[PDB]
Amino acid sequence: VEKVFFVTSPIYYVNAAPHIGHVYSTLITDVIGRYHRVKGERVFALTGTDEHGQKVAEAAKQKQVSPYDFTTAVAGEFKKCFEQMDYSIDYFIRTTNEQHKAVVKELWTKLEQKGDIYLGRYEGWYSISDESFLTPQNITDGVDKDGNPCKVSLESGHVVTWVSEENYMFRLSAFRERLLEWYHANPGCIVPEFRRREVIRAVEKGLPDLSVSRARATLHNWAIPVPGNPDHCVYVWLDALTNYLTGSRLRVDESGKEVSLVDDFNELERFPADVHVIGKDILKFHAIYWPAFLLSAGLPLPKKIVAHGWWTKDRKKISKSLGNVFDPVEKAEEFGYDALKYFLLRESGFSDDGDYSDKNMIARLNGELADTLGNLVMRCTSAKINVNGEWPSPAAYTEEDESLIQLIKDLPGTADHYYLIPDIQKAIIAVFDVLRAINAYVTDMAPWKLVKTDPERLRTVLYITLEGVRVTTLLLSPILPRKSVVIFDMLGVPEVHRKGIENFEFGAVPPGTRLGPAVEGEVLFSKRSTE
Ligand code: MET
Repeated sequence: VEKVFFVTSPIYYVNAAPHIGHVYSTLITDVIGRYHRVKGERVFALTGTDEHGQKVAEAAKQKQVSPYDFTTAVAGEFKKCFEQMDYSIDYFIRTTNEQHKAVVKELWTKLEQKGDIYLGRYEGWYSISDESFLTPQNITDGVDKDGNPCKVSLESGHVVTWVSEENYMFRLSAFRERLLEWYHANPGCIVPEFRRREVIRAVEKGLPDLSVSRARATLHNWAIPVPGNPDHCVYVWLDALTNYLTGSRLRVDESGKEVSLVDDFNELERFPADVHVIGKDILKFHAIYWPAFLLSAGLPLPKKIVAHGWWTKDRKKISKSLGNVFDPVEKAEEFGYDALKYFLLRESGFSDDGDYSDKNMIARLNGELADTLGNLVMRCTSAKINVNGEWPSPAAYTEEDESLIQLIKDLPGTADHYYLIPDIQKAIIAVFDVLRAINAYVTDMAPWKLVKTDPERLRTVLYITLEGVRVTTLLLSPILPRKSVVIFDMLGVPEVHRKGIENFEFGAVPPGTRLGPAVEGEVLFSKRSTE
C-alpha cells in the first residue's frame, strides 16, 4: 500500500538525436512524478536510453564510429536535452550499465529455471528499425532506400527482412489465459481504454512463442550474452524492458550517479511500476511481453500502462529530411518552457495524435496562460486593487461567493482523479474551468470599483480570488513548475503551503499573509503577435 510511487518513461534507442517524441514521453513521466511529489508522496521517476541491438549497432557503423563511442555520445545528447527541458527525473538509466546487465542475466536465468525458455527457431519477418517480430498479416509491399520493391511493416512503414535462425524462445503462448485474467481483473491497467481493448483482442486470438535470443553475428556482437551460451545475445527488448526492474534496484547519490545495486526489489520499495508511460508504437512489448516475463519470473506486475499518440507539425509528419522540423528547445526559447509544456499537455489527450502549430501555440499562450491565468494573478496582486498588499480577512459570503468557493473546494478531488487515471489534459481543463469561473466572478464584482465604494465587500471578493488562484496554481504546479513558483512568490504563499494534501483545502493561507514584492514591468506570460 505505502511504497515509493514509481513512474517510468520508455528508454529510447540511441540511433539518432533526441526529438519531440522523446521529450513528450519523458514530460508525461515527469508531470506524473511531480504531481505525486506535490501530494507529499515518495516518488522515483525513471528515464533513459536503450543502447544495444542491431538497430543501434548499424547506426553506429553508418557514422563510422565504434558502438561504445556512438552510444556514449548520443546518450549524452539525450541527457543534455532532458537537462535543458528542466524535468525532475530521479535517474537516467543506460542499458550499457554493468549493473543492468547483471539484472538481465538474473532475469533470464529465472525465466529459464522456470521452464519457460527453450531452444527453437524463428523463421519469419523482422523489422530491424522497430526490433519487432512480425507476422505476414503485418507486412505489405513498399520501396527501400534505393526505390526497389521490398516488404515493409504495416505498423511503421519500415523495411522488413526475413529471418531464419536457431533462437532461444520464451513460451509466450502459455501465458494467454493469465494475461487475459490480468486485463480483466484490472480494467484500468491500460489507458486509454480503446488501447486496452486492442491488447485484449490481440491476446484473445492467441500468442506465438517469442524469440528472446539472436545469433551473435546478426547483432554485430553488440548486446548482452545469453548466460551459458556465448553464441547467443539476449533480445534487445528483453534487455530493454528489464531497465524498469534494474532502475527499481539502484541506489542513487545526490549527483544522480548510481552507487549500488540491491539484491531484492523490496529493499527500495519501487517495483513494480505504478505507471509505465509509453507511446502507442510499443504497446505490445509493455502490455503483453513484459507482464508475461514477470509472471514467469514470479515478479509483480505494473499497476498501469499509459500509451499516448504521435505528434505532427502543421498537419504534416515531423522529419528534418522532409523539411518539417519541430525543435522543442527552439520553441521553448521563443515561447517559454512552462508554456511549451502546457501546450503539449493541453492540446492533445493520450488517445489523440496531437498537432503543433505556432498559430495554436500562440492562441493557447495568449488565451489561457496570459488572459485567463496571468490576468487574474495581476488583478489580485495589483496595488490599485489590493491596496494593503495582503490577504484580506473576508466578511460575509453571498450565495454567488459560495458558488465559486464550491468550485474551488471541489477542484482538488476532481483534478486528483484525472491525474491518477492518468489523463493530464482533463486535469488541466478542470483547473482552467475553475480559473475561467474566477475571472467571470471578478468581472461581475468589479473590485476596482469596490475599492472606493465598498472596502468591506472588496475584502471578501479579493480573498476568494487569491485563494482560488492559490489552489488552481497548486494543482497546475506539475504542469507549470517554474511559473507556479513565481505565482506563489507574488501571492506571498509560505513554502510549507506550496505542497501537501493539507493545502488542497480552501483556507490554507491565513488573512494577514503578506504579498510578495512587486517588480517593475514584470508580467507572468507576455502575449505574442498573430502575424
Ligand atoms: C523498454 S522501452 C524500449 C523503447 C525502445 N527503445 C524505443 O525507442 O522504442
